[PDB]
Amino acid sequence: MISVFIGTWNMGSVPPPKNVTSWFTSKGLGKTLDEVTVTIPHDIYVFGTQENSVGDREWLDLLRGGLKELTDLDYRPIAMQSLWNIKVAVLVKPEHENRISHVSTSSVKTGNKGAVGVSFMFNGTSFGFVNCHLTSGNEKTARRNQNYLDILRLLSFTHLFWFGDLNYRLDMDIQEILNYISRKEFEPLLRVDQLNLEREKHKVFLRFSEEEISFPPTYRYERGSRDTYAWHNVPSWCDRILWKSYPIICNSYGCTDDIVTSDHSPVFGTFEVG
Repeated sequence: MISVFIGTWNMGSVPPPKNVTSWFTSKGLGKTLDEVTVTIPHDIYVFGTQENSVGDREWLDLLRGGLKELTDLDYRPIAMQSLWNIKVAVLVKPEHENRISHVSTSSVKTGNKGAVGVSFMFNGTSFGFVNCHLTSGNEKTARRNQNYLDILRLLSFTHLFWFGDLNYRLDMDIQEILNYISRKEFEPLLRVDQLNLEREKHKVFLRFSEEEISFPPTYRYERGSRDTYAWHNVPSWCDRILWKSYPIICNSYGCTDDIVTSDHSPVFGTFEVG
């Protein structure tokens, strides 16, 4: 058993705040990490960002530096692939570099919007992580599905994790969306999330799992706070994490609410994998 943290954050083309620990520790809204397990530094940290204005060299240092402050360890980068403002990085608890083997990165571009990928071996178990940024727009669902198909075809596993700004929107007008959000009734909204719909229609992410979403749409917020959406773009769960395990436990899945540099909130996910 190992702990694989996964984070996806569309940073709205603006640098991050110097402290994003609530992202690392799965603190905020949704299925957050309990008061005890948060103190257990995870074995692998995967950081997927879109519209990331920071440079590859420095962004990795911000990540590796932030991890040391939290864990008191010097996590070891395994791979880091970037495609314009789309960047992904993988770090590992230093006491497990010998376990890693056959590290591989890849990329695919559609349009910037695309997908960066990383895969490696941990003991006799292989992993794959895909950080994407699909076509935006309320009425471009077929485009997003086709973007997913290209990535699934143009990329170069025992456990496969697909995350990023999938950009799927809600099929409901703003009046009812805000009404349901104010009551924290997300199920009526989730029933009309395009990603759920496209999965339930067996059109994309076939046999992919996603943890129950119990946090509010991560988009689109006004920069500076979380108590308000900038819907003039209906709120939507643009930023998602799905997995497909060979014939996995999800100890958390949510978003922060104290990181307010972007119009997206950071989304996190932690898993215990074999």
